[PDB]
Amino acid sequence: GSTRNGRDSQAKRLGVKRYEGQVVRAGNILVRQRGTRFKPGKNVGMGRDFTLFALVDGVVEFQDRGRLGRYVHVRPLA
Amino acid sequence: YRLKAYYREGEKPSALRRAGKLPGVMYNRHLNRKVYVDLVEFDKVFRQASIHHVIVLELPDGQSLPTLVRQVNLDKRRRRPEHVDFFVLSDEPVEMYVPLRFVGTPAGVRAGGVLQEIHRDILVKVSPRNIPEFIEVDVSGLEIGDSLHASDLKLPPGVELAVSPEETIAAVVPPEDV
Amino acid sequence: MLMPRRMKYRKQQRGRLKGATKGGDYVAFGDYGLVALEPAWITAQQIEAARVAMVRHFRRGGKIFIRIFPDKPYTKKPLEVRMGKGKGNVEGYVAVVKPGRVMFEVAGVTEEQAMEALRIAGHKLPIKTKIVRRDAYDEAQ
Amino acid sequence: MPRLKVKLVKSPIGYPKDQKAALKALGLRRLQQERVLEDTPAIRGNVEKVAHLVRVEVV
Amino acid sequence: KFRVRNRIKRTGRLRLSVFRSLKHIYAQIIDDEKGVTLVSASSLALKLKGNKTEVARQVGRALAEKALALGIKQVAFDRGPYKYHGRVKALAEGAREG
RNA sequence: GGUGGAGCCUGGGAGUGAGGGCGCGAGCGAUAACGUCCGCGUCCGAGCGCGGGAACAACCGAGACCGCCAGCUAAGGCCCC
RNA sequence: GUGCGUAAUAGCUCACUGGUCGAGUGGCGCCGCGCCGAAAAUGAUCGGGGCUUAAGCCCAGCGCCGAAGCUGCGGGUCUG
RNA sequence: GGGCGGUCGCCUCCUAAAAGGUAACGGAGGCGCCCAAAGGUCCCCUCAGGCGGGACGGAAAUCCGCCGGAGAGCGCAAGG
RNA sequence: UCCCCCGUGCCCAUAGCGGCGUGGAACCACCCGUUCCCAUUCCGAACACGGAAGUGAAACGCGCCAGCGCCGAUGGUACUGGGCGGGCGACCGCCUGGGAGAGUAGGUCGGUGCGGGGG
Ligand SMILES: [Mg+2]
Ligand SMILES: [Mg+2]
Ligand SMILES: [Mg+2]
Ligand SMILES: [Mg+2]
Ligand SMILES: [Mg+2]
Ligand SMILES: [Mg+2]
Ligand SMILES: [Mg+2]
Ligand SMILES: [Mg+2]
Ligand SMILES: [Mg+2]
Ligand SMILES: [Mg+2]
Ligand SMILES: [Mg+2]
Ligand SMILES: [Mg+2]
Ligand SMILES: [Mg+2]
Ligand SMILES: [Mg+2]
Ligand SMILES: [Mg+2]
Ligand SMILES: [Mg+2]
Ligand SMILES: [Mg+2]
Ligand SMILES: [Mg+2]
Ligand SMILES: [Mg+2]
Ligand SMILES: [Mg+2]
Ligand SMILES: [Mg+2]
Ligand SMILES: [Mg+2]
Ligand SMILES: [Mg+2]
Repeated sequence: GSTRNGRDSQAKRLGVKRYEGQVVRAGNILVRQRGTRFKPGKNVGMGRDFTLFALVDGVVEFQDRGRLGRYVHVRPLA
Repeated sequence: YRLKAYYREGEKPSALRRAGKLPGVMYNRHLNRKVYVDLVEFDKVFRQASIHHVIVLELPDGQSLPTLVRQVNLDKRRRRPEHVDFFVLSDEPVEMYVPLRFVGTPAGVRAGGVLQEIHRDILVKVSPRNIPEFIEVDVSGLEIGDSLHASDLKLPPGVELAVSPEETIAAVVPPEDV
Repeated sequence: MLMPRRMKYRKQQRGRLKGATKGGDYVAFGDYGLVALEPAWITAQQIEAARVAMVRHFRRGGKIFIRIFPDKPYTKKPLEVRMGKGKGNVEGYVAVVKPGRVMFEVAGVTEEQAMEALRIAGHKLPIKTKIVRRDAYDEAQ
Repeated sequence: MPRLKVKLVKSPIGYPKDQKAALKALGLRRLQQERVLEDTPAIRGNVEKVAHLVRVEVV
Repeated sequence: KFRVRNRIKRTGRLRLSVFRSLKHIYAQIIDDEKGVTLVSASSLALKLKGNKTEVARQVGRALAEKALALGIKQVAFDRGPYKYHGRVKALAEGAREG
């Protein structure tokens, strides 16, 4: 007659942290993702927990186009 | 048959459908022209003039359009039509759903079922000249166990047959005993 | 009564009752239909009480059609119990219905007998349920 | 060039922060207060948001 | 539907493509995400020698001197359908160095 | 665009961490509670200062610096109090 | 065979229809306002008196009343 | 309301209102570990099922061919 | 300044699936062997090597077929920021913008780069 189950985990708080059209530095996390919802393009590196970040600085761009997954492209400025 | 038409130029029409003037649109290959028809004329002819009959539509340009219905959107807690999609037929074997029916003793009338699966006789495409008004299906002896239709004896006179399937057709169900 | 034999989870929520119909206005099975007009719930006791009131009314012919299925567990706490301490027990599965949805559809019953039978089963439900016949208002092209 | 004038005929008391903090973008603070305004789509975009509180005339 | 796809990684952005047919071979050098073939050296387009595995030395010197003639040094090497065995086209000029 | 008791940085100084009503999106409850707990906003708290709703904090209008035997209006009314 | 009436009978009324009459007559499907359903504990009432082509209800129109709101004027304070 | 009962930390899904967060003695479940390979690099192959068969064979052991684009598997509950 | 074929791409099922053609002078594939460099929990099937006497059957390209699959228009609501009301409640109505998912018509069995071979 008691409460069977009333606990819940603390949120790890994932999500897209840098959208496109944003000037970034070398090292900014583009997206905190649980699984690899985004695939690395140019100048994009993954880590341990599928987190991809920028290798250089510039204006970032998404969706080169599909059929393999969503793309992240850190494009440098010239 | 013999229904009037008008024009629409991107109006309000939720405010126009208060006096029994529901909107519409007709086409055969192009010219998606927005019209509105009258509700007691369209409803009164639409009492018996079903999908099989070619409802013709007088237009202020002087043309008589051989149309039919594509869908009647039910008002869904009011039981009314919002918008009816007309379909002009052209020189093309267009698609038709003909409400055929059943005549005869169903299953030996005392030991009879229901024969409720009408389902609008799934599809028959036709030229505009060989289009029918009524095709008859008999139910000569079809008692409870055997003798089902199975669309094998579904050869209509002429044009055309059912295209892909032969599976949806009426059958005999047992009654509700106490 | 009747109940779903398998579920993913036992208890679930209530929600709201808005929306028009989400399907279920065209009859497509029988020649008549008992269509609802007010949003409420349909218990399995309301299903049984309306289903018995057909087969006991008309006999030897006419198949009855039901197009309602209870998948929502009505959750009620026991009597003289304070608030909290989890949800209550499950007593009977209810069925959410929307206005303008056709619930009961008679088959093989005539006009003056189907109006009467749907009139008898109309009083077994807490909803204003009017009666519609077979019209040309199908979804065919 | 067309100018724009609005008169505040209903107070933002009972209206959210994107209404009371939207009248601060125009700078009017009371009933029966009016001022000339430019025909910029930003100010127009404020005008259709607080359109249920002011009356709009084109000068 | 056989494919190995060692051409999918592309960390180095400049590769030398190799195709080995059962008659002879031919090779290209592609620039990635642009779609422009810079230089190539093809057997039976220059018809160097009959034996198919003796091609790799002369097309290695030929594609090497045409690569240095076009002024590209930092290149790479694909292994899409084929093992690094048999023909090698080994070179000592250009940054492939294998 | 936006000069506003708008913002940004540093330092000093408190108070608050029992909230509640209303509309919507919800959970528990019984689609019960002026019931419990969140979010989106407002109001009361801190505007029991004003007019209407007979009287009443959150329903509506309105944000009271003071004074005048001056007008125009918002909500609500125009048979008499 | 429409309802009675009979254990069953018999019988009374008929669904169907002939006239001397007489110019309108029934079933419906919506829709606005209504009636019953509607019985609790000190004295009843919509605030009260009263209100029926309204002093209720629906669509309108022209005015007026109506705050410590805004302007008319005077005076003080704070900021720039 | 307190006591009795249940819970006290971490993870997964929903509630949770399409950024993030977000409560209740709200619902459904797991954990206090394990792998010298169940790790790194390099090189090969694509799964589970269904159909037609077999020599035993449960309709599941092992083998062949076709269909099968990810319904299998990824140590462990759930999600990606 | 063009057609055919081979590599390598971008469009992400309008590119595939299934059926019907068609091609080897020219590439490519098939084939004949394994003798060495190589390999197979086993086997030259797949990687590797000599070839190349025979072939386009299979696979591979091009062309056709809309049903199989996919894409999918104008209206019309569902829904909803925002504002205004109704119902004792469950929940509805109007205006201003926005605007789906199914379904219907219809479309398709490809489009477009770079570098090579032959005429
Ligand atoms: Mg207010
Ligand atoms: Mg494949
Ligand atoms: Mg591989
Ligand atoms: Mg290979
Ligand atoms: Mg401030
Ligand atoms: Mg505290
Ligand atoms: Mg607190
Ligand atoms: Mg709170
Ligand atoms: Mg409270
Ligand atoms: Mg409440
Ligand atoms: Mg306040
Ligand atoms: Mg007081
Ligand atoms: Mg008052
Ligand atoms: Mg007050
Ligand atoms: Mg003031
Ligand atoms: Mg006045
Ligand atoms: Mg009057
Ligand atoms: Mg003032
Ligand atoms: Mg002054
Ligand atoms: Mg979220
Ligand atoms: Mg949100
Ligand atoms: Mg590993
Ligand atoms: Mg209720």
